[PDB]
Amino acid sequence: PRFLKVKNWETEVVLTDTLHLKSTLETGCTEYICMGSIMHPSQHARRPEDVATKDQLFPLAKEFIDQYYSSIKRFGSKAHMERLEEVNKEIDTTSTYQLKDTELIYGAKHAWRNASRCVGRIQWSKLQVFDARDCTTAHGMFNYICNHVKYATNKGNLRSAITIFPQRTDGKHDFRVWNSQLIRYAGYKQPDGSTLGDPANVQFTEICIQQGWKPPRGRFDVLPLLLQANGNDPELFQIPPELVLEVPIRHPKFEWFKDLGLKWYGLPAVSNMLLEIGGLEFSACPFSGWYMGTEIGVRDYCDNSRYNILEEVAKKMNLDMRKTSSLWKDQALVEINIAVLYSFQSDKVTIVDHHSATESFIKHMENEYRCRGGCPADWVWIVPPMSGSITPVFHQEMLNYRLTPSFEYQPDPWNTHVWK
Amino acid sequence: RFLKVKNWETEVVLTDTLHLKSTLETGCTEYICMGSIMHPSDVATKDQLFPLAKEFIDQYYSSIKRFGSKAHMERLEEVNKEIDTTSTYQLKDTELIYGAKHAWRNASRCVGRIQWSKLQVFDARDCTTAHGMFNYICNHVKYATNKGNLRSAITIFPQRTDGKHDFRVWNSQLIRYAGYKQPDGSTLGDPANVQFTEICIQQGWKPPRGRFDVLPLLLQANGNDPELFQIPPELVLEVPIRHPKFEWFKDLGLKWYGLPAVSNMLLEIGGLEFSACPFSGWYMGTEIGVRDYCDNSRYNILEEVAKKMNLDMRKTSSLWKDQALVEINIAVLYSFQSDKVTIVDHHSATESFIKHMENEYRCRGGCPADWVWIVPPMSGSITPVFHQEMLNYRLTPSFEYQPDPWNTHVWKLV
Ligand code: HEM
Ligand code: HEM
Ligand SMILES: C[C@H](O)[C@H](O)[C@H]1CNc2nc(N)[nH]c(=O)c2N1
Ligand SMILES: C[C@H](O)[C@H](O)[C@H]1CNc2nc(N)[nH]c(=O)c2N1
Ligand SMILES: Cc1cc(N)nc(CCCN2CC(F)(F)C2)c1
Ligand SMILES: Cc1cc(N)nc(CCCN2CC(F)(F)C2)c1
Ligand SMILES: [Zn+2]
Repeated sequence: PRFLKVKNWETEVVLTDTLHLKSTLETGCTEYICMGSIMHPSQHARRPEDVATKDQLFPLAKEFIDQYYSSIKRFGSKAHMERLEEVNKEIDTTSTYQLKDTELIYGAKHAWRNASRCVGRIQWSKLQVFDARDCTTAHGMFNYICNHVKYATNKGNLRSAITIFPQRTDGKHDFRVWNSQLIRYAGYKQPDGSTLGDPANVQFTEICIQQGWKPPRGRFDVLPLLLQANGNDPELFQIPPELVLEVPIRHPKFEWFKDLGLKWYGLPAVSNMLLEIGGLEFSACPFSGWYMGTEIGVRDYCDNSRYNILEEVAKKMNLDMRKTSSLWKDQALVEINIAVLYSFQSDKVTIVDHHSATESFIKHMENEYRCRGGCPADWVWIVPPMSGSITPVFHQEMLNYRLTPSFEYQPDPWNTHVWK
Repeated sequence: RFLKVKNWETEVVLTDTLHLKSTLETGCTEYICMGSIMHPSDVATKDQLFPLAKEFIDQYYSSIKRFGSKAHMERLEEVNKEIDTTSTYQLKDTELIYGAKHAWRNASRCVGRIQWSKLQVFDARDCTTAHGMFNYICNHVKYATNKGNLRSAITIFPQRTDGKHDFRVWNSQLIRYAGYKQPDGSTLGDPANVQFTEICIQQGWKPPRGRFDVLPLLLQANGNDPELFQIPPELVLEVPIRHPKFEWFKDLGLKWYGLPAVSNMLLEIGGLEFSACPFSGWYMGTEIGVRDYCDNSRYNILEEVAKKMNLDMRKTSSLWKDQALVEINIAVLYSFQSDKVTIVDHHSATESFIKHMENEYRCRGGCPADWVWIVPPMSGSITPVFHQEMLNYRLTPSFEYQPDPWNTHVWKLV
């Protein structure tokens, strides 16, 4: 029916969802099977694999233009009807259409607003949008990305931003950032078989080396940018180091911590996702905000197939590592996340702890149910990866559904690119 | 059809075919996922019972490699007679044991299922009064407790008939601590149990008004008014909580009971409904250490522990809550191990569950699992289940929720 309730089991607040009635595409679940913990549950996309026919693209365009003109209290106005007819002609004569600046901004902000996996969405309407649709080469992509990084970093007072490159046309002329984030550290396969640096990035690191990058072969080597424009072969660029803000990790109590020689970068900037607005696909759309401390201290530092530094911290702390039941992993994990937050705050680099972020999200949910009739949210991703049940989102029921505009996953370009 | 599930830490990929056997709803639709809803969303007629019974008997005779046998066909014949004549039927003892074990094996929210086939089943279907239920439950507690070497067990009371004669254990668990709200708004004891404590006091219980009063059993036989019984205190094994490094921890006066024993769920086997079926295992430490002690609506001792730890409790970003939570959970595990009372830490348990899950995919074609419940309430991503994709679906026999009995019971006396 016309409503589904969600309950918080701590406060007994009940919210009533009607926004899900506007959901467009499949979650992957059914009556009989829930796919809520599948990373990529569904391949349901809104238009086929490349350049659609008119009957495929125009309905999606009309739906978005309708939604945008409703959003600004028109619908049916002179400009709405003209825009429809203008999109109609543009598709007739080019097989696609071009978004207005206002529509582009509306679409980007609503993709963030609709991102059910993102705990940071209370900030969704404060997003700086850089229109990079006039770009034609990898050199121009590099210039746009450098300006984004400089604006977003803002000497540590971080600012959310997205830079949007030309949309897909036929699928052979894609713009792509091959990096998964604008700033990541290299990972190196070692002679014995261990890994130096960040193990997630071993393959991408090897592509960069195989493209002519000379690796300094350290533990915190900022990877080059690997940029593809208009379907051509990708090109390597070194981000100027003065644009890459980094934080040395120290601990407020353990003076030995800084001798671990750890650091991390300040700017999280996802660059491998696809932005979908009214049937248009922006395959290069790097966006950035600021970290929740656990993203560094829990996942980046302590995943087994990542930096895996729990061993060292625990040793220096003189914990019993004979058996799991001493909870030495849990104890070192806390100290590391204390140190990360203390270090970012000491250097006045924007960062949020998982207690503050999750409390912000409960408040965001309440705002969204009050003004919008709902808020799509993926509990599996929203609950932080440590200390789950002492955060308020753990006890919050959530409904997950897919709204458009949206951010989507896309295949890695090196599986699909035909080299020249 | 097949569905694949991937582990993103190990890259292992498993193939689920067992989901084709599912039947009831998950609650999700093709366009909305309700995977984090706690409870998504009167007795069966003859026509409804026939196919439910058949499916169960079919699955039982398949499990014992007797499908299609003369004994299979005769059991089906016999079951349909009973349904036809009496509007219900009676499980054989073998079927009851198999059903009980498979409800556990099918419990998608339970991380402890590697143990599912070692379950001691106590058949209590001959019971007729609350005194009889008390006797059965006492024997269950004593067998399961086993002087600290805990053994999984379940006791199964008579099935529902017309819904007007249900057997129920009114307690949510066999052993729990009372909670008392004070006139000044504070709480003594376990805040989760305030409501049920009130019900007991009203039924005539004389409460000690301490921090760790074991609640009485409130037992309902054959739809009559429930009756109060005190579990003999020497059957309730308890563990005083101390910490291996903080000698002051013992001065918090904390203790917990050793036997976790859920008593408010419904066991469904072949369409038959067993509304009183208390079952018990042994604890994962975080059930006590994270939830029982550190939930805000529970004993809520993060404050005192962090205070005695001298933590900076002004800013959240000092992570004092996280730091104190770990120490409480260290204390819980150390205390049980010292007293040789069975317990498992969340690292050992999630590792065992991954091995169980993989074995289940191999021999059975899958393993329904609820990630939201399987991932422990602390240190999620440093356990192996966090990175394990899982499929959730409902197989029968199963354990289900049922309404609380004080909401539906119509009283008889005065
Ligand atoms: C401003 C501060 C922000 C914070 C604190 C934040 C927080 C987070 C966190 C913790 C995650 C989980 C990431 C992971 O565990 O891998 C996430 C995911 C995500 N965020 Fe945000 N975010 C912020 C800004 C943004 C912005 C500006 C956008 C887009 C314009 C965005 C879009 C997304 C998307 C699409 C995901 C899902 C990514 C995926 O599925 O891999 N976020 N966010
Ligand atoms: C033998 C040791 C066992 C361990 C270590 C164990 C562990 C757990 C844990 C940690 C949970 C989640 C509870 C929570 O966090 O609230 C759970 C749930 C559950 N367990 Fe097990 N369990 C064990 C035995 C059993 C047995 C013997 C049965 C039934 C015969 C059973 C059936 C269930 C069910 C039905 C649930 C879900 C309850 C609900 O949804 O409220 N478990 N178990
Ligand atoms: C709202 C949310 O579904 C709820 O808090 C769940 C989350 N996961 C859980 N997981 C376990 N093991 N036990 C619980 O009580 C809960 N509670
Ligand atoms: C299998 C599981 O869904 C997967 O590991 C998810 C779980 N939850 C997550 N949550 C966040 N925030 N980020 C992640 O990468 C993941 N990984
Ligand atoms: C914009 C943004 C802000 C933030 N604080 N965090 C993220 C996520 C960082 C990268 N995530 C790993 C993944 F690939 F899953 C996405 C993105
Ligand atoms: C048999 C069993 C063993 C164990 N170690 N733990 C439990 C769970 C205790 C209570 N659980 C909360 C709930 F209501 F969901 C059920 C049950
Ligand atoms: Zn679902």
